[PDB]
Amino acid sequence: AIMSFYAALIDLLGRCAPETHLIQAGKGEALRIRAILRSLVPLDDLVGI
Amino acid sequence: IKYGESLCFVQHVASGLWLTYAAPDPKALRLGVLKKKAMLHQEGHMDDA
Amino acid sequence: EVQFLRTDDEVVLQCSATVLKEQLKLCLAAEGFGNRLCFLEPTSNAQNVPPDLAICCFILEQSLSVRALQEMLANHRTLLYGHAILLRHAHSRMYLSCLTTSRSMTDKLAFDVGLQEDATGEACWWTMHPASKQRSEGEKVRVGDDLILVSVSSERYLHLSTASGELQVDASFMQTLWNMNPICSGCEEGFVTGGHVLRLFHGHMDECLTISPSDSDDQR
Amino acid sequence: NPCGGERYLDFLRFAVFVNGESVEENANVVVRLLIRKPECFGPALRGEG
Amino acid sequence: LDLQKDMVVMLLSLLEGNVVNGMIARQMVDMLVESSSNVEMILKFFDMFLKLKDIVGSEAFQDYVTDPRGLISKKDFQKAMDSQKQFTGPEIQFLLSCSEADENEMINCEEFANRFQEPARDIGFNVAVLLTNLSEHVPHDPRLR
Amino acid sequence: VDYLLRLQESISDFYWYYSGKDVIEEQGKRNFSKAMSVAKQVFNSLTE
Repeated sequence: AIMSFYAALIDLLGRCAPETHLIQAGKGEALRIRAILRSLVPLDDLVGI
Repeated sequence: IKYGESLCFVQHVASGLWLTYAAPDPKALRLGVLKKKAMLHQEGHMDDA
Repeated sequence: EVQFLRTDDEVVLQCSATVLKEQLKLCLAAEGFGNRLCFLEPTSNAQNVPPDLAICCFILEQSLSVRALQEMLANHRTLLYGHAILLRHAHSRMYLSCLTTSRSMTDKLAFDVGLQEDATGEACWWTMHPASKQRSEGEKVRVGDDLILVSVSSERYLHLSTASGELQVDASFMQTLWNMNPICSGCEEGFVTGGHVLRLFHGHMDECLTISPSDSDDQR
Repeated sequence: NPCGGERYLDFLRFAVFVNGESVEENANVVVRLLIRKPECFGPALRGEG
Repeated sequence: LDLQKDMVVMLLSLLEGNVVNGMIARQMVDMLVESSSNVEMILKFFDMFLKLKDIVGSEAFQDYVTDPRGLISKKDFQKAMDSQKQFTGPEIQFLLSCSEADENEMINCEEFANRFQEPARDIGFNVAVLLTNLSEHVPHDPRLR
Repeated sequence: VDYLLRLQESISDFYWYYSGKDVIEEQGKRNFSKAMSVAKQVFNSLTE
């Protein structure tokens, strides 16, 4: 149950991540949201899992 | 003093303290209580009226 | 008459922390040169130990609406709730901003709050929101009001962190109530006001009050 | 309650991600709400503990 | 413009039964001082489009109009305004931008001048009445001056 | 007065949205017209 909850949360956040075309356009909101998501989930945690 | 219009601060005459609300402690927010214990404080807050 | 904060006014961002059943008031402070990070200077024992109030003073340089700020970034006014404010450190002339780094070990989602040299970007902009429901967006911020400051760049509250033994300030997702206590609004030309640095000349006799030079026997 | 949190997260996932492309309007709102209520992230991603 | 007229009418109604140095008058003066720049822009708009009808009627303009149809050239309208030395450079630029010049830079000035003359006149009169009321009921105020 | 203040704030936000754009499109015009009719009615009510 715990593993499934955290997997679902990470899936939801990754799906909330902005689109590549928006990021290339450099939209401020998209960059801010991506920064927030990066802050929540470190890369090392994803690699470890 | 008027009903509804006037805003009044309650003060203990003998001690001079002000009727105010205590700081909501944790686990009470968690239970979900909407009741804040009232107390007499030297300074209180700004919205004690 | 209730007084309204206005741009170009000096202010101190103050917060309250209860320690040992004793309320203690702290002011946001930073040095700028040598150390960009912000700390908290107590101002409750002033009647025994004067506080280092020089580095606690911020000027409200600008106050735009969120949309006006968006347009400006894409390219004496009263402070209204929901507007985004820009603060210059009075001494260093740097801007209070939300830093990307985070020295906190207890909190992992919190960032450091410090000073930055330039006013460019959205890190140096903070939105004021009412602490309680008596105030509402579009209202003028009245002196003595409790307000919460949200970083435009990270949607984090200017937060007082008591997690460790010492009291620290950071940008986190937990909110803290701040007071923008005014220091000065506008001085009549040529008149002395508190908090100025100046020289005390003996009458008009080109003699000033001073202490002995550096490395003196009298220990200055 | 991981097992209920998982269902709520699944609903939000379906609400924010459509046809293989993120819906920015819902994604930004969901991210903002989730950060404004950090307890949603679960005990692991809590602030201090 | 109609909504603006209704706002000004509401303000004038607020100034009913006014007294000298009245509280409502003083607060309205404070409001205008706070919104000074926007009021200045509004007044400039109104005075520009009021002077326009006059210049269009002015024979000097009608003379500068050589085209038989009546439509002067965008470069030629620039000349008519240049002659009266009334509108300032940027003002003439704004009038040209609002000119609605045809594909051949042709400006039916009769229509140009008459476009806003009615709503502009109405709101301008109401604003003048408001300012006169405030000036006569708050006699000593440099900010209003 | 409170409703009027809310409407004014909304209209200012919508203007700021359209400030940069050179021209206003048809749906924007319709929304301005709706908001402005409502504001006109509210001003008339206050005058009355």
